[PDB]
Amino acid sequence: CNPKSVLKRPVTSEELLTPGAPYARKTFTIVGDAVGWGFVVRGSKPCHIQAVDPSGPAAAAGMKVCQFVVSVNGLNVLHVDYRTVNNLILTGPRTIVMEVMEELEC
Amino acid sequence: XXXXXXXXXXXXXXXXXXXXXXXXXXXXXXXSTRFYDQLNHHIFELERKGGILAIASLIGVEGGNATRIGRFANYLRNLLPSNDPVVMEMASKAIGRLAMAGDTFTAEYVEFEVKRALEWLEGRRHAAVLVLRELAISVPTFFFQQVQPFFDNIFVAVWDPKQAIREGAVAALRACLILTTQRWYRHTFEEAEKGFDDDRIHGALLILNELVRISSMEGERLREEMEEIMGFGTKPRHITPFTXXXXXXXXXXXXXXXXXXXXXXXXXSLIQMTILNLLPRLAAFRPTQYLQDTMNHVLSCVKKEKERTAAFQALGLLSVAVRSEFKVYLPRVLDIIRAALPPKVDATVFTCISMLARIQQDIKELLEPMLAVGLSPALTAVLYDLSRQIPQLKKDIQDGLLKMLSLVLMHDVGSITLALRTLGSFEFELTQFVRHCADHFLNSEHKEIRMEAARTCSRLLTPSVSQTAVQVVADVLSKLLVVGITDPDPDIRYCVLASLDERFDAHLAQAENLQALFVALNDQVFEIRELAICTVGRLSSMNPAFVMPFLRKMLIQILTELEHSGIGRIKEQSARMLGHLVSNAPRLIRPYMEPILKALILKLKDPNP
Repeated sequence: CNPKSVLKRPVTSEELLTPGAPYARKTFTIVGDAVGWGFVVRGSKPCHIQAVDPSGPAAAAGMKVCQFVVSVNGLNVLHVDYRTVNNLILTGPRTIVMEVMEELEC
Repeated sequence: XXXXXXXXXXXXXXXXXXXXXXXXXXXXXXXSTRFYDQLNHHIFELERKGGILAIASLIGVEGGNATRIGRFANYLRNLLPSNDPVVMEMASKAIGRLAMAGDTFTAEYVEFEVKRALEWLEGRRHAAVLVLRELAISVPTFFFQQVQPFFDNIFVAVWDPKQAIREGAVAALRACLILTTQRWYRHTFEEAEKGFDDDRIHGALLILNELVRISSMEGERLREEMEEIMGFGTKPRHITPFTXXXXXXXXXXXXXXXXXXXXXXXXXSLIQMTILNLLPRLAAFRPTQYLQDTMNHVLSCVKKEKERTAAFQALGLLSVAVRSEFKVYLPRVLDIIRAALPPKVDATVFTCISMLARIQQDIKELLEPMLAVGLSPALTAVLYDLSRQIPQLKKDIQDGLLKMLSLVLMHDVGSITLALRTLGSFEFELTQFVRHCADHFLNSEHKEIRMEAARTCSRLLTPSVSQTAVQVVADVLSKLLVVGITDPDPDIRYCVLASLDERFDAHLAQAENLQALFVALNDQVFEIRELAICTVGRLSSMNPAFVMPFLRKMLIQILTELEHSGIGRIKEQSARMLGHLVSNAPRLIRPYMEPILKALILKLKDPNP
């Protein structure tokens, strides 16, 4: 019971890949901060966003909790582990280019 | 410094004049007090531009003081009642700089100007407006002290038939509503709609935009960035060197703007100026009937002149806001762009092609007239951000763009400077060009060309196995070292020395290059000397056999200049220099720490800050 899971959607693999229908893609560019970006991604295959700091810069520029990401700073990370993406975001520049699936209330 | 500085003070009141005031501010950095008050009064009474340059510059640097505030307050209070144009705006900026000094008299001085500003609400009315606008930016607290008089007097004075008031008073109402939103709105909309019901047209639209623009910055953030057009994982050095009604009435603000999108088609350039800025940001909140009233005024102004500059900017915001429905108006918008470019103003055309995609494969064909326009900072910033947002053919962008660079860098002065900025601004994919550029900077008497061409070559050597390539880099870096040692202009020496980054330490560590660097340790400029010992100290691990004997001689000299020279500056410079040695060459200095520490303790027990 040690891990925590807040994502209602069980799996989105191939559900996202299909064009149109449930979601509309959006690209979010987040600038680095002295206190950090303040977001966590804990999706195995789809790498869904686990939590977002409400007072952080990400929450100011949208970035709601119920989202999925497929590409970071240009590189497409649709099918990798969340920790591997966590390595990429830390090793990348201060400003991060992020694509959010942003399901439309479905 | 009384009469000799009065000779340049009279030459400042009579390009060089702005530099004479900049040198006065620089003279205030090093700096009797009575003579400066008399010299400021001498320039005041005579001319008024140099007097404001004398007052404001000294107050900022020398520091606000009770004596200085009590005297110069009377001078500033005299200028405002009656003054010439241009001089008035300079005197109002000198108020803002005084009000941001952070003194005890600031509470009295600011509230003295604000109370008199409310009395007025034409060199009297516009002066009070510039005072309230700058105080709203600089001082939010005391600007909020009088909010109820603020709105009531201003909504009367704004709608008078004047242009200078309408330009400034809306920026004051803008500065006020930003402070009000972060912390009235009913009294604003009431007086605005009363005023709207042809001078009383273009003012209401700015007020209506206040509810739309502040509630949604998303519209402004795109326009604000186009108008202008490190790493977290780095390891620190082991030795630390010393250091509501705005959204509910949003569409309503547009509903009163939609009627003001076709009513004032062609009245009286001034009214059209306010319409063409606001319409895209109002539509960006809620886009077609609103657009149709926008499109009638905006599209007609693009063909016309004196507005074409703002016309594409409004259309560029409109292109991002209206995504799908804009495809109907593709033949209308694209025909003006295809006609506007051949004449070469068009700096906006490229910015909006970036904002138009912000897409189709047609844009690939649209590049060949776009590039034929000419080298501009907007075009190359766009094409860089074009490959950022839509990297469908990043290679084809770089393929065509390099063909442009080849034509440019094969064959006046300020363009080649910007052409080097072009070559050096954004990423690219250059051997012959750089070996030919090694001739140009040597054979150019232009200071700015040499200073920029240096930035270029050091940047284009970032890929740093073929022996010939190494020998070429060695040749280029040898030419740079020669320029960095022998060039008279220390600015060029400053750029070159700064350009010798971590990347080049493999090349600088060569024996021949290190013998040049040693000569550089006897440079006229101490700061370059400082930076050189840092580079040499950093290389003392790579080639200690050469570097450590040479730093030992330098160490003795540093301690000699410290102990035996009886001069503050030289001793001060020597300590600073020994600082850079300790940090950059710690191995050398550890065995000799006890001598150094005794010398430093003796300096601590000496009887300049």
